[PDB]
Amino acid sequence: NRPNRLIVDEAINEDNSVVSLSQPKMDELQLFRGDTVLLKGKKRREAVCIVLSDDTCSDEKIRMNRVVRNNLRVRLGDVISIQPCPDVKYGKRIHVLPIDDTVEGITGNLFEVYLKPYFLEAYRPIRKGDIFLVRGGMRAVEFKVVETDPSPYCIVAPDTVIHCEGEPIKREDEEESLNEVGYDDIGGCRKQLAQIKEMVELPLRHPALFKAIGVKPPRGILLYGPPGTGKTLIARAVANETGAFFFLINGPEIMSKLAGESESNLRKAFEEAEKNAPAIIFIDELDAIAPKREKTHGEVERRIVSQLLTLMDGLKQRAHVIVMAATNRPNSIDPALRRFGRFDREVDIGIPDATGRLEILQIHTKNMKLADDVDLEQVANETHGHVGADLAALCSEAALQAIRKKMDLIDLEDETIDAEVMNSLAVTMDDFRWALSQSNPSALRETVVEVPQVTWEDIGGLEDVKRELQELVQYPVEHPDKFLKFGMTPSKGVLFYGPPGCGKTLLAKAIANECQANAISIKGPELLTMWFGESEANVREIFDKARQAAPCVLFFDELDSIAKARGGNIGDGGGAADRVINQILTEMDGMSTKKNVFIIGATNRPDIIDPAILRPGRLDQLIYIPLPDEKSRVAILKANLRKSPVAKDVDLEFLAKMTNGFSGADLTEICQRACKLAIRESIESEIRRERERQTNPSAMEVEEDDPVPEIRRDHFEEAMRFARRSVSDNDIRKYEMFAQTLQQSR
Amino acid sequence: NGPEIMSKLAGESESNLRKAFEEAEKNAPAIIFIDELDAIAPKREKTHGEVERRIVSQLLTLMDGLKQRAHVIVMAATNRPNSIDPALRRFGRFDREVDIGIPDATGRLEILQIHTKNMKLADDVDLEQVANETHGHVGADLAALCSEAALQAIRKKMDLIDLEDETIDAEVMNSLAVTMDDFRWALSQSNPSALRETVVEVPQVTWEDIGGLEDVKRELQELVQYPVEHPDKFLKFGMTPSKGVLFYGPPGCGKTLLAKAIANECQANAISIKGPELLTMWFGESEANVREIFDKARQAAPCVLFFDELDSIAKARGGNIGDGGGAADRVINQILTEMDGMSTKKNVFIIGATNRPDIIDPAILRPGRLDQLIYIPLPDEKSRVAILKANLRKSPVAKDVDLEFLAKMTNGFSGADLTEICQRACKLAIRESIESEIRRERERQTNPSAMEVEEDDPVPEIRRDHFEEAMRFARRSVSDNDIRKYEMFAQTL
Ligand SMILES: Nc1ncnc2c1ncn2[C@@H]1O[C@H](COP(=O)(O)OP(=O)(O)O)[C@@H](O)[C@H]1O
Ligand SMILES: Nc1ncnc2c1ncn2[C@@H]1O[C@H](COP(=O)(O)OP(=O)(O)O)[C@@H](O)[C@H]1O
Repeated sequence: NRPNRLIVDEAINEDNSVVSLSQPKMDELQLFRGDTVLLKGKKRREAVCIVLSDDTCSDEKIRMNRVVRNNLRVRLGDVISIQPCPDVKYGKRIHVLPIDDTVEGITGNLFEVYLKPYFLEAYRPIRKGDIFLVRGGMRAVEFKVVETDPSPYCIVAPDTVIHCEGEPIKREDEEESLNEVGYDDIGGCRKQLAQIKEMVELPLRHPALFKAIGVKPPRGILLYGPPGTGKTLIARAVANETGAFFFLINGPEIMSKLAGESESNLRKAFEEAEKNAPAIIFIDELDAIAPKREKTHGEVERRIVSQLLTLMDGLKQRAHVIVMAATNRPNSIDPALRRFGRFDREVDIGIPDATGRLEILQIHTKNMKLADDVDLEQVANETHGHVGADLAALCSEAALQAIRKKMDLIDLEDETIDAEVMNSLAVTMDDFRWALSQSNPSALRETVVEVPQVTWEDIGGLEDVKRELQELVQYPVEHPDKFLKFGMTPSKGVLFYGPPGCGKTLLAKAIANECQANAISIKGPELLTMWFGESEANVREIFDKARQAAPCVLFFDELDSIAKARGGNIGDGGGAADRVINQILTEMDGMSTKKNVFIIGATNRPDIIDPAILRPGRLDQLIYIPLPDEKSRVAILKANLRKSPVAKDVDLEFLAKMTNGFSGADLTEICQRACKLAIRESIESEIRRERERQTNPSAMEVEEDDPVPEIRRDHFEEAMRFARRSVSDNDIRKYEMFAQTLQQSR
Repeated sequence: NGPEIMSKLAGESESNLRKAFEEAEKNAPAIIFIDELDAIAPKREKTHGEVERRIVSQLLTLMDGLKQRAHVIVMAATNRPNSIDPALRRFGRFDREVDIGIPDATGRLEILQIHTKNMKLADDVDLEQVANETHGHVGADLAALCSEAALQAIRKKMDLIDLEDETIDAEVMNSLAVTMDDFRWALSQSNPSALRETVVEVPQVTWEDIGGLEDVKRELQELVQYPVEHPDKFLKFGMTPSKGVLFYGPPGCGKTLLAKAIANECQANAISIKGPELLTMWFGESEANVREIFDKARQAAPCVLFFDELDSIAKARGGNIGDGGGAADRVINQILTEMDGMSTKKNVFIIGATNRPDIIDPAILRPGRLDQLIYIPLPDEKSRVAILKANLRKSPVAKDVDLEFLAKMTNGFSGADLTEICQRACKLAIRESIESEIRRERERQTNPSAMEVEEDDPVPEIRRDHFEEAMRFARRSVSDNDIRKYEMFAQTL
């Protein structure tokens, strides 16, 4: 609704000093011809200069020299706030000096060769930060701000004095611009970047609103995650997008000094952060400054921790200075930092997923030409344990594989450096395969909290089970008020029990896929590692990962493992209690019904499990997963076979009726064996064909009609003889006896 | 401030301390406050620097000198009494100790009132529910919650319109109100509860909540109410009141509820320690923690101490008979050592509970330790009706039900066995309501009727249908053989 809130669009006058008009809008403005109009955009950088060299284009979209997009803006669709401020003072003059492309060739004076013919009767109505193109030649070189005799911008005049003593530089300014791009330079942390925005934008952008009222903003943010996850980059991207000053402090440069100087170095940053407010102070690898008392041995190492704490509390008066720190885990630092007023907030950056990895690949390979057969969707699927930098390395390594393999001797002496070889060259899929398979040792071994991809259709039958799951997990999230109305408290646990390989691990993922919630999976070997290592504290950490990622689902399987280890089913003299389930119960009981955290347990030996875990407020509800029926068997056959060429004379309906009691595991083994037979036959045929005509005196014979394009009935018939049942009737008798003895077993 | 002293050198630190003491003396009557005392004076085992030990002695000398001069008083704040040196806890330096503990529902509500004064609220606040749902939070947490809830609404509106309308003024600034939905969002999303340790407070359960059991109520009031109310009567005669009681019986009969009903009747603090804590102490070989518990009770008098799953340790090692070892362990010995060395005047009562008295060590049943035993039997018909009414006094229900018919239809049941039936019936009703509502909303959306509202709550209350359906799964829990064993133990005495 703001009248001067209008889009900006393409421009044709290669001189940036021109700014457009819109006669219907000029009638709204007081736009006069002369020196300057203040056209205001983002980040406070403007393009202020002479005006009215337009009205060639339509209205509602001001024509502004495209070079004032990288500056003052980012892209199209933006909006300008054009308001005249002509008649600026006439100081001495504005700086003259190039930046990047002038040292390349004759330099002379850098003013009187190429730039002099442009400050003619248009004597630079400008604003420091306006960047453009001006030359007396190839017509592509920048003109940047270096000096400022008058603080506000002016209109130059002859007879002045200029010193091109300055030297053209690198893209310090371009790096600053890349940082300014910010949100469009990262991927895989969509949630974590939205939480920060809503947390810091309001204090920084409109501090007056917070001044007018008494409310408490944040003064400490802590980001913990594995290395190489783009944390300092996030801080720079957030500081630049809001225009707030950014100061960087690193740990090693504070612990590599002498005592007094080291302490005093930490007080200059705060002093050079309050005189540039609103500003941000960023400290990385805080673990190198303030670790726990276990790793803090020495007196001077404590004089530097108390100094930091007393400095943090000196900001309660000032609400426009914010501190963000980075580390790996939160328990690696003194808890005194984690307090109310020092580092209250927390953020888990985490690890990207297929979508985030694909986004990172896209950004990293933007200028990297890729000819063909580069999907980048597959690549994101085989990268399990890669973070940030690693992918970048990948993108470089493959590129090297492109040139190192064949350009090894071509580029030695035949030619000098040229672009027709660099641009003409491309990157293929084989380079990516060699780079990923050969020299990519992932640096990750931690747990993963992300939504899976398994859908309901992958599982067969069990409609009642799915209905029950929806009633338990899905209903409360949508109708909390209905649950409250009847004075009800929903359950927070469920236990699966049944024979092995009947489809219990898939349900925990399908439910999360439908609910759009993260899931965490824990195996029995981890529980045995805790039992033998006698480290039950890790359990707390596990639950901590189920509290900061809500809503989510927590899955425990092979729960009987510990009860199996010590003696048989009954075990040794000792009862059914141990030192690892006690902690699980303790953590379960000390948890609120809110936060939407669900827990699922799986096992195949219900009898041995501690009866104290099925009390109310614990895994109260029990579900019996049975062996699939013939109709379910054909469903599982279709599910497994859908992702292979398996058109055949035989029919899966024929196979299912022959099977009797086959578990789901057996039905994912027939296909594997049949495909193995088919691929062996194909390989043998290929080798014999490739060998015969060349070993024979036949120079050239061509025939490639695929001998094995699909899985035929013969392969399935051969495979059917190599597979049988993998369970005994006695187990089914035990399961049904337990399913009935629950009658009055409470 | 502790760190401000540790962030300097010896001369500067031990000059500021002295100067502060002189300044406090000059402006008498004055007060000195110290925080983060652990950062200054922890136990010597954790101190290595010679300067660190040279900064504690100065404080001791100043504290000793204070007694001679002026009216200055000194107050210090610490996280736990044991975290600091024991030389400060003497006669003349820090003789007096105090605990702050944690606020209760009333305290949380009061803090919300304090922090909501100048803020504008709607009619949907109902801070009582928030206080009930606010478990573990403290004052800072509540202030943060209030600020976050305000910022939710403020950021929603501000980001939407008035960035361009006009320079924000007081009228629009204060025009905005707050709604309970923002509170619920701030509570569910931001829930960094900073409390996971023990708790001490007066419970809310009352005798009316319990079903029947009048004789045990009479037998309980005599043990607790009479000594506190009438000591001179005991003094006139020669008896000294006992300080322990043990409940033995089958599970699901309300043993846990009596220990809190007594406290609610007498308005006394209550503490409950569960069996998992005992097993955690056993495996960790940490019997010292026990002592701390009693100290808390000693400082929370009048109070009641509760222990359940007391037979858990004996069950763990071997079965009822156990392994080769006897009936003793590492924790019960400490409990006896603490009980024997306790004064009667502190009026700290002790309650234990179990369902397998056969394997409890007899040493705890000796005179002076849990000498009075009470048996909690299975609820009867007249009791069962009361339990049903008590559990159903919170939910809306129809009138076709025949509660007495259900009560008589049940035999050998437990209190929980009826609460589970009520929960199952409520689940059936909620599922029916959800299905009906979703089907209704889905059917007419295809029919483009702008106005079609036959709004009737499909099933406000439940009938005999759901209760009889749940009766199919409603079945006995405790075996008759177990009841016979309990009776045999109750007769062989
Ligand atoms: N209903 C089913 N649909 C599809 N696959 C199944 C089904 N039941 C079992 N499976 C197969 O069994 C494997 C998973 O076994 P799982 O059920 O986790 O064993 P357990 O029950 O011992 O945990 C999967 O590879 C899957 O192919
Ligand atoms: N006499 C009773 N009056 C009210 N509720 C009861 C009664 N007996 C059992 N309950 C129900 O049982 C549940 C708690 O059982 P509890 O008495 O704690 O087990 P135990 O007796 O094994 O310690 C409560 O939800 C309570 O409503």
